Amino acid sequence: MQVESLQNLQVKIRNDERNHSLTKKYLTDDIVKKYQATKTSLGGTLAQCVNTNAYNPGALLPRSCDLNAYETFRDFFDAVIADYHKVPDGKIQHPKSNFGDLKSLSFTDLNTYGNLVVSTRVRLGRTVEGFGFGPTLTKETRIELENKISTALHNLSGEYEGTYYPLTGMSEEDRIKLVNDHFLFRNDDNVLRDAGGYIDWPTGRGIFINKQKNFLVWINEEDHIRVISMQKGGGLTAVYKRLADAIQELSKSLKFAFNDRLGFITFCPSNLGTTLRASVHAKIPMLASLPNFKEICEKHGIQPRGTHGEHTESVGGIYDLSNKRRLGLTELDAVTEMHSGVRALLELEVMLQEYNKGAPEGVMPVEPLTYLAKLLEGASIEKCYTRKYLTPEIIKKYDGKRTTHGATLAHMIRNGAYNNRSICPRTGEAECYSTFIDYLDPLICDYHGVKDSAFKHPAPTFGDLSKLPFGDLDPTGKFIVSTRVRVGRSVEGFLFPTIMSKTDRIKLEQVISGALKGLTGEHAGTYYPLTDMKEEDRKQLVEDHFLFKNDDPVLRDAGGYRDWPVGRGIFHNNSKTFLVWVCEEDHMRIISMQQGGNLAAVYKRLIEGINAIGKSMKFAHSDKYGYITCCPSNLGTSMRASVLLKIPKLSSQPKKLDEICAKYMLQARGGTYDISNKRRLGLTELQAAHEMAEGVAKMIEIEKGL
Ligand SMILES: NC(=[NH2+])NCCC[C@H](N)C(=O)O
Repeated sequence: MQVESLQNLQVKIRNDERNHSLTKKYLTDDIVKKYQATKTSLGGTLAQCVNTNAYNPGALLPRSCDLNAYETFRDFFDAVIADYHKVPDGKIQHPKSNFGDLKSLSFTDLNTYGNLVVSTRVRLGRTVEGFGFGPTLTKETRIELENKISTALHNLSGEYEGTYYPLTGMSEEDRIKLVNDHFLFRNDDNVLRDAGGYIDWPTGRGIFINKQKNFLVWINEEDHIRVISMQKGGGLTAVYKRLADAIQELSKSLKFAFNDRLGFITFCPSNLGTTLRASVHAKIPMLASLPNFKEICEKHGIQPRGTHGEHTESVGGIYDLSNKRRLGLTELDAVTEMHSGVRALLELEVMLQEYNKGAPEGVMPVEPLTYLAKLLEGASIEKCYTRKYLTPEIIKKYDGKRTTHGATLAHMIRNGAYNNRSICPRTGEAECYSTFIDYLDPLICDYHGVKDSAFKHPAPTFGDLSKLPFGDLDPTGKFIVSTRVRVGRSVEGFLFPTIMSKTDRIKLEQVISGALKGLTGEHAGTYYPLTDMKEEDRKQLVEDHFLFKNDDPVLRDAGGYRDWPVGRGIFHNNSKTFLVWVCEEDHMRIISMQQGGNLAAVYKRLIEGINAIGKSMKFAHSDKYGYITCCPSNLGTSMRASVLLKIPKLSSQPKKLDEICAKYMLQARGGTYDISNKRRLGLTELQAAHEMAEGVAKMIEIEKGL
């Protein structure tokens, strides 16, 4: 196989913005310098290994010119392998092959868990010693290898008796039939093509099928041998035993390449070690729809792959689920990982299907409350409010209860269940604060340091916007880089961004954007829908650090990025001093900000904007808690006023710093600090903003003191 110089290929791979391969990561100048003239014992080069990466930027891994590539270019491949297979300290190792005690081995049938499994399949691969891969084979040696292998296959007994079909000479009718039965491989993978996989096509290649059509062998498709056992249903035990028996028998005839670092050598580094991929095709539509579906699988040792194109338009939810591990465990370990993980996932699909019977369409499905309560046990019952008030009696009372529009207690603890450092829940709608009052009210009281009162929450008390008790906290040069006040708001009648449906989001966005497009004067601006945005607008939003990404795991697992990015957007005025985020965590975050320390002007602009928006919709409001928001941490005023404060001196006596913050009820985050009022509930908007001002005024006058 003739390919470009390694240095050329490196430049191509590096200059390609679409390429994010591990090949790109580890094919360094030093690596090129070391290996650009080196040949394996079969005469292969590193250029031949990385060639496909130069032309296929989507490819993650190199391939190998022959089995000696891993040793010959070890500094490169060990780095790639350690990275891909997540090998701890680059301490790559692999145990001797062990399929287990076949006579006594037994796994439960996977269809026990809801009868969701269409089929079960286990695959392995082998390299025959003494022969190269695609780039280093000759036409003759590939055929010699094929002959060696078909002869070994012809010698399998009973169960494995069947027919060898060489590709060469195969009629097009047989070709059509065999690909229709999914027994035949084709030359249709460009990554494989550019790694030398189809040289001298179709010679030296073929397939073998037994009479029962549950055992299938590919010769020289990519690896020397790929062996596949398969059948309808969930009989993993039989599939795996059938596979194990055959390869053990074949081993008596063929010498397979193995070393105690990588295990069984394969053409692609992803399939080293056991080479084993045990899998099922399963119907798991509800599980597949969870926001952290992928993470859930990985945590159970499972890798999911979509099967789109393989089924009808109205039947998706069918996935391939396999062991995620190949290297660093035995075959028995790997199929056990598969069985255990898949069993857990199918049991979870069954639980989802049952717990969400009757729930509104488009509303986020949720795991059973008691399941999530177990995951939440990893949270500190001392710092995590979500767990602290989730008592046995609360679980018993509220399990299986829904609000009128479908919100559950399970919904609201989910973010904590899957992110144990998260300390507050995320509610599903305003009604949550009465339907689940026994959970939420003590939690709220605890978080905000308050207690049950006979009196209605104070009405919105914004103050006289022409005679405010604060002005410019820093007229002079700089203690204050910038000032900001924001509030959260929920719109009456809508489920919150956690669980709301796609149609809900679309309607919400029509209500809110309609109001925003009508704002005038200082508040006049432009709405930028995340769905229909001009790219230059998109770039500029990112430039200004006006971000709205689906990248927070806490929000994600509460469901806040579902049906992305429909109904989401950013509004701001031309000056970028008044902005609204639409449907992130709350229906709205309404924000006023500007350079300098003029809090009175930021506050005034904010209040006038809230009022203007409020003309077109009713804000969710509570006699108990004031303005209602998704997170209970942001009730009452839902107001956060803040400054970007430069205090080089005081930040270096940091506990007469963290003591002001304490006694003036401020929060600080990093001599430049972001300082904000900590209180939200139990005070008026005016007091909230005044507390920040008084606290910041103290800090500043403390600062000049040093
Ligand atoms: N046997 C194989 N086809 N291996 C290819 C695995 C794909 C690989 N992770 C890549 O993107 O390079």
